[PDB]
Formats: sequence, structure tokens, C-alpha cells
Amino acid sequence: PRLICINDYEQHAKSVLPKSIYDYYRSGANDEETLADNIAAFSRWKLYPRMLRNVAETDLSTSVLGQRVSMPICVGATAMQRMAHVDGELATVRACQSLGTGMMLSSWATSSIEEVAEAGPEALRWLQLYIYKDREVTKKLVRQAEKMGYKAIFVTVDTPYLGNRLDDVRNGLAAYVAKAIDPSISWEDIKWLRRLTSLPIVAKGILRGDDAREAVKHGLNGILVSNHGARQLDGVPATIDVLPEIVEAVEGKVEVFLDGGVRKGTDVLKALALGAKAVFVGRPIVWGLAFQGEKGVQDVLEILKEEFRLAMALSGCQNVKVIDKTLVRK
Amino acid sequence: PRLICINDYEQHAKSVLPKSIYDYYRSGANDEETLADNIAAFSRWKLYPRMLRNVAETDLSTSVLGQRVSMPICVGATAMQRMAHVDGELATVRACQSLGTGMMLSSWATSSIEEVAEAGPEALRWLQLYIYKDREVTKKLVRQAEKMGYKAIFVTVDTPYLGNRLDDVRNGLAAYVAKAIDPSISWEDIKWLRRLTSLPIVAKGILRGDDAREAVKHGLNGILVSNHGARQLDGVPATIDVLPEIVEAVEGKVEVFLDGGVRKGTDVLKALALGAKAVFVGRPIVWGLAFQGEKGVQDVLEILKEEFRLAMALSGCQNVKVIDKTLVRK
Amino acid sequence: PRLICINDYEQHAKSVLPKSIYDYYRSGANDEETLADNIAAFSRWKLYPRMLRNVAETDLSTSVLGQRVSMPICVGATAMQRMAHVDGELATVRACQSLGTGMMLSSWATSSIEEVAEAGPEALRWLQLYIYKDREVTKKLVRQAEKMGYKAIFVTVDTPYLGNRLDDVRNGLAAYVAKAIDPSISWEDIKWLRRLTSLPIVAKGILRGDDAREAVKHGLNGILVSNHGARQLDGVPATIDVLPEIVEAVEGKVEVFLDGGVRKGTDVLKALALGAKAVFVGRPIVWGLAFQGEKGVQDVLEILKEEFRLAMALSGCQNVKVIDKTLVRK
Amino acid sequence: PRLICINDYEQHAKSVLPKSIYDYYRSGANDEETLADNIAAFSRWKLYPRMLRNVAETDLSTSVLGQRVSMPICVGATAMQRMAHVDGELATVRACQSLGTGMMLSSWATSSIEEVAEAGPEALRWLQLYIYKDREVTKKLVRQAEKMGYKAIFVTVDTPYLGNRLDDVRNGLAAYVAKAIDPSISWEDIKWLRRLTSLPIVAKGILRGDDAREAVKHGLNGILVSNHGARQLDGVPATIDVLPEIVEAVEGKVEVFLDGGVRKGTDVLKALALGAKAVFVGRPIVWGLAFQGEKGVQDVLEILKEEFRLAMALSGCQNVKVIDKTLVRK
Ligand SMILES: Cc1cc2nc3c(=O)[nH]c(=O)nc-3n(C[C@H](O)[C@H](O)[C@H](O)COP(=O)(O)O)c2cc1C
Ligand SMILES: Cc1cc2nc3c(=O)[nH]c(=O)nc-3n(C[C@H](O)[C@H](O)[C@H](O)COP(=O)(O)O)c2cc1C
Ligand SMILES: Cc1cc2nc3c(=O)[nH]c(=O)nc-3n(C[C@H](O)[C@H](O)[C@H](O)COP(=O)(O)O)c2cc1C
Ligand SMILES: Cc1cc2nc3c(=O)[nH]c(=O)nc-3n(C[C@H](O)[C@H](O)[C@H](O)COP(=O)(O)O)c2cc1C
Ligand SMILES: CCCOc1ncccc1CN(C)c1ccc2n[nH]c(C(=O)O)c2c1
Ligand SMILES: CCCOc1ncccc1CN(C)c1ccc2n[nH]c(C(=O)O)c2c1
Ligand SMILES: CCCOc1ncccc1CN(C)c1ccc2n[nH]c(C(=O)O)c2c1
Ligand SMILES: CCCOc1ncccc1CN(C)c1ccc2n[nH]c(C(=O)O)c2c1
Repeated sequence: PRLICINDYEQHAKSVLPKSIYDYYRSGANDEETLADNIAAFSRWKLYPRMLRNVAETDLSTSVLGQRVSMPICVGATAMQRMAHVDGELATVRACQSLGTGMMLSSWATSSIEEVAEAGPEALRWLQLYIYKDREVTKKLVRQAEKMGYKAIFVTVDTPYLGNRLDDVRNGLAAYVAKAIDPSISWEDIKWLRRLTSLPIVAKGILRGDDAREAVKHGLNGILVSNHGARQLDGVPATIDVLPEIVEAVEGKVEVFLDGGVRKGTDVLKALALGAKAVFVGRPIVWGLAFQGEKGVQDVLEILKEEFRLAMALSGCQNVKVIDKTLVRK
Repeated sequence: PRLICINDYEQHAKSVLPKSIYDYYRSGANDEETLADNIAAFSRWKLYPRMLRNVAETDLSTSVLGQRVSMPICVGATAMQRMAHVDGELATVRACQSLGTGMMLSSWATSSIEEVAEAGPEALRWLQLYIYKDREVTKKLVRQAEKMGYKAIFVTVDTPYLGNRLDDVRNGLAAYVAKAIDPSISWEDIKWLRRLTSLPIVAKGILRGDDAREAVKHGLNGILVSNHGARQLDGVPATIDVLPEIVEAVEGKVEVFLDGGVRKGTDVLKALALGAKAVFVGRPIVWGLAFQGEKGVQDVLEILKEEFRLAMALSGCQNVKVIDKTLVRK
Repeated sequence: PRLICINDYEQHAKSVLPKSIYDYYRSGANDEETLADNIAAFSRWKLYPRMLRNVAETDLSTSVLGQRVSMPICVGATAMQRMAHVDGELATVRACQSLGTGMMLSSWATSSIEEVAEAGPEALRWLQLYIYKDREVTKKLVRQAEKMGYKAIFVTVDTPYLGNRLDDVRNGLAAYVAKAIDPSISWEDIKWLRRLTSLPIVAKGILRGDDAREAVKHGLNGILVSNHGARQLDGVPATIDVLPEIVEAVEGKVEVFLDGGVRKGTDVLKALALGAKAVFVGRPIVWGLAFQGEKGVQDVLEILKEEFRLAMALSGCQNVKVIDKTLVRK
Repeated sequence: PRLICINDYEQHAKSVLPKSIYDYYRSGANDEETLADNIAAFSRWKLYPRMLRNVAETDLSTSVLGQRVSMPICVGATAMQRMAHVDGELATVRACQSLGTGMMLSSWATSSIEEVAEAGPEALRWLQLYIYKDREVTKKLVRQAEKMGYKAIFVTVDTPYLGNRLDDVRNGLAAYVAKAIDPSISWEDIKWLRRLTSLPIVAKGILRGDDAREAVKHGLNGILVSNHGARQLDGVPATIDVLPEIVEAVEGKVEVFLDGGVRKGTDVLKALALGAKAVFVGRPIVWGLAFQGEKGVQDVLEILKEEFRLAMALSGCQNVKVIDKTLVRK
């Protein structure tokens, strides 16, 4: 069928995936208050476009942690991509290479670090890391990322335990993940990881300014403002609503990124107006895989790219450097 | 059937137009957040009527850019009127002549500038203009408007590219329009147009006070606060909500007008209380054409006129000069 | 059937009245924004009950314009009561006599001033007045009210013209009323009426503090904060929301009353906490007549009385003198 | 069936109880505005979790009125437990003994004070008291609570009369309760009860800071911020919304508790962040009994315990002493 926006990709995925797999991907934690809010919050921020600026030649390119990208829209870590499409993470990395954007690989990816680097040798690639109770396997992942040309580590800090998604309980794996992830992870473990690698490290899952300041103090290189796609603690705010406090807190010392609820080009524009360098998408990528593997991911990323180009042009922004805080008001 | 308010005209149009044509007229951009808000915002502004003022002889007349009109309710530019009714823009201009109000003719009208002036020789007529990549045809339209007795140019400034209306993609023309409209349009092109004609020029599609001030600085003669009927950038505010900032910004130097969401006489009263000189209606006119051509447009304009008369009388306003800011609070 | 609250009476009335008659009674003006708000606004004001006050002997009695009543809940003027029940206004006045509360008789009542006084000789009775273009018949009504033992005039000031209720247009009388009511009514006509009678006069339909102050300056004896049951100008605020401004404006010089949306005993308590002396009910009385004439009106008034007694007791109020502004917050 | 959250227990109870019994348990007063708000209010308070704190060993234990409990989640008084399950209050007290939390026994319990103490000899048990018109039976209950090892009296102060639950009227007992409960109860009766027993006394049903201060002045030992599960006066605020004012008012002199709307572990966390020592649950316990008596109550309490453990861990709280006001914002 004819899919023209990200919601059409979700609707198609619901129509072709087994219910248990669609529910795993769609679900948030508990009553899904934050899942609704990640989307509703973007709608509350209103755009104040400038007219007559000359937007004939819109340039979406930017950089993430010193590496050039084609657009401020990157693929976030999502476990279990092979349940959406046989090609899983290799399909995703091939789409990212085509688009000129970066892929954050889950540390629970079915495809190995090496396999993804072999499928996307020229793709910008980052590794998402959990600090596992087994620090030997944690270290081995970081060293493999270094050796295979990955350009940053995104350490997930909001998952001492996995969240309670009610459909997953109504429909093994979760127990095996709980056995592996360390609930004792502290700032001392961040000091260890900062000593372990010279790669840029981003703290993924920060929601408070004081924690963002502590990440800067520990010599990390970025914050990804994230509520884990509303899958961890329900009743946290929308990421777009905490973004301004986090940008204020880090005083320009490190790049700030956002995920959670990005579905449209205007969502990207609002996040950049509030000070994010770039945004990451989770579920939209899975819906792309479910439609048509590599070509479906490419289509989702091209829809977001073109929606973002149009939103930039209609708001009077030739390039991402002129996106400013006066474009948005809540 | 018996149609007694503007929403009844829309419902009738949905019942008789081909789905693709109804959807073209009804649709807003993307998720249609602004389309809903243009209407909902009017409901948030509450009326504080004065009693016992003597409203036996209500006078709705006013002026637009120095020309007398019967009511502060005028017809906005809407392309493709011949898809609603065979008589298209000639039906509309004949209704405007009957009512004593003005018609803004789209520059993509099926009827020529001359043909409309021949159908409505005594009608107040304005030309809506896009600055086309072809500046020769742009100049020719302005000269034809001058020669055929049009009294102002409304230059549309919010359309460097056309918006993404999802139903139009689900259901050629849009490509031909994208080929013609210039995305490079800047304030330098406004200086060119201000030098090209002595007619009054109104900037249509301003949403920011700073842009309104720049339009005054370039010697334009009015601002039409407009989000293009919520068809361009989705997630901009409702026009009624940005109107007060724009009125404040221009410090009484030029007339300020409003379109977007006007469906009822109380909408007209709220816009005038917040400082608009007059309001324009888009979609209601198309629904009038779909019902009964000239007589349907006349009926829609008479419903709005009489709703407005009643709202003025119930709020204690004998004429538009006594409509003041204390009538409304958000 | 078993009707235990005012909404059950409405539901029963919808089930037994001809659609055109139910719609006439239920309807508000235009899109019915104020009709919804008159009810929703009461829900936004929250109650802060005091505990342990000794509410064994609750006393609901008060006074209206110097006359004792059994409860601060009185019957408002509603035209056309004989369309709900053959006994119409005689049923209503007999119920008011039983309850010990007052009845405001519409000046468009089917039963004459004399007939109502004959049915309810010991009932507290007031006359609602329109200043008719025919000042002779206006004067004759006031003199008949004086002669037949009525204790006040409620002059309706929000109806220069009748409102636009869409169902009445979809389903004669309205034209005959428009022919009779004077749209020229001004404060000069209030000076005339204040000279015409020594009875207490209440201005019914004031929504602004400045108009309330003008009513005090003209020697009127009360304000009834009213939007005519949301049937006149749509998009005015809820009466409960403007009540505090009007109470503030009159500085205790005259009694302030409220109608619009009273359906429950807690509505009565909120209006008294915000400074109203008493409240009036319109539609609930008509639903009572539709159920069972006099006995139905008596039942509606007894439900409101007992709901109000319970709300007073649960909030720690022994009598209406201890109802204070700290009981409510918006 | 597989019940994994408290709402699933309610849905199951609706499926197995007679409608009249389900409606008795579910219902709130009048239009049930407060019943909806007790739940909606928790959703408006947002959580600001701290990351990287080391939550490997979460400790939920606390104390209530000097007695250790396993978790800050206790069973509130609910009359008529034997209508949900044959074992009624004996099932409930056996579940509380298993969990290591306390049970507040209704003074209208079917099981006697002695019978409950015999079923749960090692359970933490409190008596909820009404001051009955018969002060002899009131005194006898307090003495029996003392003799049978109960550790506090919760005196209910928001019930001079029972509330108006509309389904109970649509579907005897209520008349017998109205005959027994004294509407004259004042602060003088609290002085009497404070002289009658040396047990800790908690005032249950306070919604105002000034009343909370008066309870402290009368030598009571705690406040239970309660609106009686929204069953008394409708249109009072949600308990979570008045909690902060009550905590502020008592200046740390006495413990403050909350009930009303607790359904999830994040509700418990929000109440403790705003200064409650512990929370009580009413309806969830009845749904547990309806499912499977003692084992159903145990399951409900274990679901709340584990939800609360997870919410504490995901918010960076090792124990209840580190739960602070910066975790929440409205
Ligand atoms: C199915 C699924 C699997 C995910 N797996 C991971 C993971 O393994 N590691 C991780 O750090 N984040 C994971 N996330 C969270 C995402 O990285 C990101 O925070 C979130 O998906 C963004 O929200 P969105 O889905 O609304 O874009 C996952 C999210 C989803 C929906
Ligand atoms: C079907 C349609 C066609 C339109 N065509 C034009 C156009 O050619 N030029 C223009 O400046 N505005 C155009 N507009 C925008 C209107 O001039 C106006 O901004 C808008 O219709 C007002 O909102 P309303 O439809 O809620 O009244 C169009 C709007 C619609 C709905
Ligand atoms: C059917 C109907 C007839 C009414 N007739 C009159 C009238 O003749 N004169 C008048 O002053 N107000 C009239 N009112 C307005 C009421 O006096 C009062 O303002 C309103 O009914 C109160 O709102 P409620 O219906 O929500 O209680 C009427 C209202 C209704 C619903
Ligand atoms: C069916 C039912 C019976 C109750 N019986 C009593 C009672 O006998 N005494 C009392 O003090 N509170 C009683 N309550 C109120 C509870 O103690 C508590 O305030 C309320 O249930 C908490 O709200 P929740 O049900 O949302 O948890 C009762 C509540 C319900 C729902
Ligand atoms: C149909 C697939 C069901 O896959 C699961 N079901 C239950 C639990 C875990 C998984 C998958 N795994 C291994 C992970 C691993 C790390 C993760 N980080 N975040 C998430 C998430 O889902 O939000 C993670 C999921
Ligand atoms: C059934 C008719 C489909 O007509 C189209 N369909 C798609 C694209 C364009 C058109 C019509 N044309 C030529 C224009 C021209 C200028 C415009 N300015 N604003 C609009 C608008 O629709 O908001 C414009 C539309
Ligand atoms: C089925 C009955 C239809 O009765 C009508 N139908 C239409 C118009 C008038 C009436 C009734 N009349 C005579 C009046 C007279 C004075 C009034 N003041 N307020 C109202 C009101 O309805 O709000 C009034 C109605
Ligand atoms: C199917 C059972 C219907 O039980 C009733 N029906 C109506 C009235 C009373 C009861 C039960 N009784 C004796 C009590 C006694 C004290 C109470 N305190 N609060 C409540 C409450 O329901 O909120 C109370 C109920």
C-alpha cells in the first residue's frame, strides 16, 4: 500500500506483524501516560515561522560529535530488529549508509558489531552499551566497537531494571535480560567507562539537569535526553518538555540530543529550536523494516528528511545554523 | 436542504462533491493540528457583553484600505472555485457585488482578471499575488489588476513551497504550482513589488510581530494575519491567538486583517475586538458555491452578516467603531 | 420511573416530550459553547470542606430582597410552561408555595399575573419584565404585579433581540416576540422603570462589573448574574465564573443572585461561597412539569433542597451565614 | 484469568460480582467528579528520576506511628468485605500478616475485633472508628481494640452523614448507618476520644490545612488525607493535590498519610515524594477478595509492592528515606 507518513508505516506494521511482536514494539510502560505525552507534548510547542528569508537552497547537513551527517535525524538503538525483517540491523545500516546519517546499534543486536560494520563500512555507526554485570563482556564490546570503526558509545543509564510493559506480560527473553543488566550501576561505573575508551561517550536516558551536569563533570561528551521511548518509568515528562532544562544545565559544554515521540519533520524542527543538535528515532525504523527491510527504513528516513526540509523552508530556515529559540513557544 | 449556519453548508458540500474535491478543500497540513486550533482558539476567547446600550439601528459598515464595505467580512482567495461550481469566481464576484463587500481573487483563478472585473464591475475587488519565478507574468498580473479597477494587491508570503496536505497525496497540479512559485522570495522582492505599483499592498501570511514591523518598514499598507487556512506549516498558532501581538507590533501604522477559522458572527466580533479591521473567509465561500453557485455564496455571506449583526447587538455595539478590547478575555 | 437527580428528570422529559418542544427547552445559542460551560465551570470550582463543626441541625433558610425563603434556591422565569404540562405556571407556583421558596413569573407566561397570584396566594412571587416597545403594556404589568402582591420586578436586560437557537430554526412565535421586545432599551429606560415602581428591581442578565456598578448607581436593588441559560450570546463565560467579579464590583450595596447551570446541591453551595445570596433554576423546573406537573416541580425542588442540605452538612456549614469564600478554589 | 495490574482485578470483579455489589464498591458520590480526579490527579504529577544511584538492593520498609511495616502501602477500612468473599476481613488480615503490612479494620466489619485479632495475631492492626450517637458502644470498641493488640485508632471525621452514591439509590443498610452515626461530632468529641485512649489517634478525612493544624493542637498523632474514596462530598480535590498543603500545615509534628486513587506503584512513589509516610488502599483490596479471598488480597498487595519497588529503583531510590520532593513536579 501507499504509505506517505510515519503513522501509515505503523498502521501497515500492525496489519502484517504477529500481535505479540507489534505489541512488543508499540508498548510503553504501565498505563502508557508518557507514551501518549511524548507525542502530545510536541503538539503543545507552537511554531512561529519567519517569512521572506530565501529558502531556495535548504541544507539539512549538520554534525554529531564531530562527524558530518546529511540531516539531524539519526537511527536509535532498538533490540530485536530481526523480528521485524530477516535482514534486521544489516538492512538498517545499509539504509543509514544510503541516507548519509548515523546508526546507533543496540548492544542486544542479533547482528554482531563486526557484521554491521561489514554491511555498512562507510556508514556512521555508534554502539549503544549497557554496563553488564559481566564487565569483561562490556569491555569486549567497547574494544570491538573501537576496532570496527564505530565513532561513539551511547551508555544507557535509565535501565537498572527493565520497565513493566503490560502487553509483554499478557503475551524467557525479559528474564535473560534482567540476569545480564547490572542494577548497581553508579557514577563510579561511568568513571570506569570514561577511563576504558577515548571514544566520545553520550549518556542516554538523562531527564534531570543535575544529572546532566554530573555527566559533564565525569568527562562525557553528550547527553541523549530520553525516556527510553516511554518504556521504563511511566509518568516521567515528555523528552521535548525536559529538553530546555537540560540544554540550560549543560551551558553548551556538550551536545544534547533527543529521542521519544519523533514522527514528523516539525518534531525535528522543534527539538533543534529548543537546542538539540540532532534527534534519534526508534519505533519508526522498526515500522520501516516491517514494511520492506532496507528499502522500508530508507523510505521512513526519506519521509522524515523531506518533512524536515519542508518545515525548515516554511519557517524561513535555509540551514540548521539559523534555527533559533524564537521559532517556538509553548 | 435547509442550511442555517456555515457548518450545514460544509456538511452539504461533503454530501454532493467527489471525495477527492471535498478533501482538497477541507484539508489542512500534516496532522491538521492548526486546522483544529483555528476553530478551537475562537472558542477560548470569551465575550463580555455590555447591556442597555440601544442597539435598535446596528450599522455593520466599515472600510478596508480606504474603500467602504457593507460589513467587516470579505471573501479570501481560494484557487479552483470552478471545481465547486461551473460559474466559479464569476459566481463569487456577483455575490460580493450584491452584498457590498470585497473579493480577493486568487492569482490561480480559472476566470481571468478581466472576466472577474466584467462579471463584477461595481464590486470591490483585490488581487492576491504570488511572486512567480517568472517576474514578467507577475508584473503583467499587477498591471492587469491596475487596468481592470482592482483596489489592492495581497502578496502571499507564507508559500515558498506548497504545504503537505496528506489527503491530496492519497487522492499533476501541485507539481505545476511548485514549478511556478519562487522559494527564493525575500524582502528584496517586496521592495521590487512596492516600486512596481502604487496600489495598496497587504502582506498575507504574517504570523510574527517582527515580520509585521518589517512589512511596515517596507512601505506596505496592511497585514493579513493568516496561516493559509492551516494548509502550509502545521503547528503554527491559531490566527486569532497571534492577532493581538501583530496589532501591538504595527502600532496603528497599517490595517491588520485576519483569516483562518471564521465560521460564525461571534468569530468576526472577537477578531474586531482584538484589533482586526476586517476578516476574510476561505472555505465557507467554496461550500456556498458547492450548494448553489452565486446564490449559495450570497447565502453564506448573508448568514455571516446576520450572525455578526446579532452578536454586535447582544454585546451592546451599535457600530464597529464601539467594538473595544474589553469585550474579550482569553 | 425512579428519578433521583435533576439529570434523570431531563432524560425522562426527552423520552415523553415531542422532539421540537424538548429541543426548545434544552437548546442554547449557536454552537452551545456557553451551555456546556455553565455546567463545566461548576466542576472546576473545588470544595474545601471543614470537618467536626456540628451539623446536626442544618438550617437552609435565608432571605431574598428582604423576604424570608426556606432555601437559597428559587424558580427562574421560563416562558411556555403550559407546553410541558397543562397546569403550567399554576403547577409551578403551587410547588413554590409548598416548598416556601419564591417563583419568578415570566412576562410571557400563559397564566395571567392574577391567575398565578390566585393559585399561589401565600407564595413568594416576583415578576420578570421585558421593557416592551409598548410602554403602556409594560406599565400595566408592573401595576398588576403591585396590585396582586408580587414582591419584586426582575427586568431582563440581555435580550434586545432573541438569540439564535439552531434547533428552533430547524423545527411564528419568535417573530411575534421580536415584534414586541424593544432593541433600543438603554439606561434611560431603567431610570423610567425605577421612577415607575417602589418595588425592588433586580437587573437580570448582567455579566460585567462595570454594568453591575451602573445598575447600583441607577438605584436598582439586586443583580441576577445570568447568561439567559446560554440562549442569548454564545461564547460569554459561565455565570459561576463571572460571579466573583460582580460581587466584588457591587461592594455589598445590593444582593447578587446567579442562574445558569444549577443542577446539584454542590452548585448552590459554590455560588453562595462566591457571594451569591441565592440561585435560580430554569430548565430543571420545566423537566419537573414534564414528569408530573406540580408534584414533579415539587420533587425537583426537594431534590435540590436535600442535595444542598447534604453538601452544607458535609462541608461543615450549619446555616447559610457560615458559608464563606475559603470553601472554594478554582 | 491472568491479572497483572490492579485495574485487571477490578475488571474481573465486575465480571463475577452481582451488579448491585460491584456498583456499591465502585461508586463515588453524585456525578463522580472527585472519583475521576483521585486517579487523574496522580497522572498530572510527573516523575523526575535520578540515574546511576545503585539500586541493586531496594528496601521498601518504613514505619507507621512507630510500628515497622514491610512497605509504605497499607490496607484501608472498607465495610462489607464479606459481600466480596465468604472469608471477608479474616482473609484480609491473613494477607496483611503474610505481607508484613498493616490492616485498618472498619468499625462496621462483619468479623468482630476479637475474630480479626485471632485470624491475624501477628499482623499490625488498627481500628477505624466512627463516633456513634451511642458513646457507650464507641468506648467499648476502643477498649476492645486496646485489649486485642490494635496499635492505633483512625477516627473518621468526614462522615457526619453518608454521601449520596446514585447507584445505591437505583439498586435498609444506609438508613441503619444514618441512625447510628452522629452528625453533631465536633472538636469537643475529639477531646473526649483523646482523653479516652492512650493509643495513637489519626484523623481520617482531613482536606484542609487549618483542620490539620487543629488536629495537631488536639494532641492527635497523624492525619490521613482522604476524601473517603470520593464517596462523601463530590467536587472536593484529589487527595494527592491537597497532600502538599497538609504536609506544609503540620510542620512535621505528626505523620501524614494518603488514600484515594492509589492503583500503581508510581502513585505510592508520588505520595511519598510529596511527604506522605504511607498510603492506604480501599477498593483494590475488595477486588482482591472478589478474585480469590486471602490469596487475591495477597496478590493485589504483592503487585503494588513490586510496582513500587520498580518505581523506586527506576527513580534512583534505594530506600524510602531518599525519596525527596525533587522527584515530582505538577
Ligand atoms: C522495541 C524497542 C527496543 C529498544 N531497544 C533498546 C536497546 O536495546 N537499547 C537502548 O538503549 N534503547 C532501546 N530502545 C529505546 C530507543 O533507543 C529510544 O529511546 C526510543 O525508541 C525512542 O522513542 P521512539 O520509539 O518514540 O522514537 C528501544 C525502544 C524500542 C521501542
Ligand atoms: C481550497 C483553498 C484554496 C486556496 N487558495 C489560495 C490561493 O490561491 N492563494 C492564497 O493566497 N490563499 C489561498 N488559500 C488560503 C485562503 O486565502 C485563506 O488563507 C484561508 O482559506 C482562510 O482559512 P479558512 O478557509 O478557515 O477561512 C486557499 C485556501 C483553501 C482552503
Ligand atoms: C425554555 C426557557 C424559557 C425562558 N424564558 C425566559 C423568559 O421568558 N424571560 C426571562 O427573563 N428568562 C427566560 N429564560 C432564562 C431563565 O430565566 C434563566 O436565565 C435560565 O433558564 C437559567 O439557566 P438554567 O436553565 O441552566 O437554569 C428562559 C430559559 C429557558 C430555558
Ligand atoms: C466499599 C467501601 C467501603 C468503605 N467503608 C469505610 C468505612 O467503613 N469506614 C471508613 O472510615 N472508610 C471507609 N471507606 C473509605 C476508605 O477507607 C478509603 O477512604 C477509600 O476507600 C480510599 O480510596 P480508594 O478506594 O480509591 O483506595 C470505604 C470505601 C469503600 C470503597
Ligand atoms: C518480541 C521480542 C521481545 O523482546 C524482548 N522481550 C522482552 C524483554 C526483552 C526483549 C528484547 N531484548 C533482548 C532487549 C534487550 C535490551 C533492551 N533495551 N531496551 C529494550 C526494550 O525493549 O525497550 C530491550 C530489549
Ligand atoms: C481539486 C483541485 C486540486 O487543486 C490543487 N491541488 C494541488 C495543488 C494545487 C491545486 C490548485 N492550485 C492551482 C493552487 C494554486 C495556488 C494555491 N495557493 N494555495 C493553494 C491551496 O490549495 O491552499 C493553492 C492551490
Ligand atoms: C415550543 C415553544 C416555543 O416558544 C418560543 N419559540 C421561539 C421563540 C419564543 C418562544 C416562547 N416565547 C413567547 C418566549 C418569550 C420570551 C422569552 N424570553 N426568553 C425566552 C427563551 O426561550 O429563552 C423566551 C421565549
Ligand atoms: C452491598 C453493601 C451495601 O452496604 C451499604 N450500603 C449502603 C450504606 C452502607 C453500607 C455498608 N455499611 C454498613 C457501611 C458502614 C460504614 C461505612 N463507611 N463508609 C462506607 C462506604 O460505603 O463508603 C460505609 C458503609
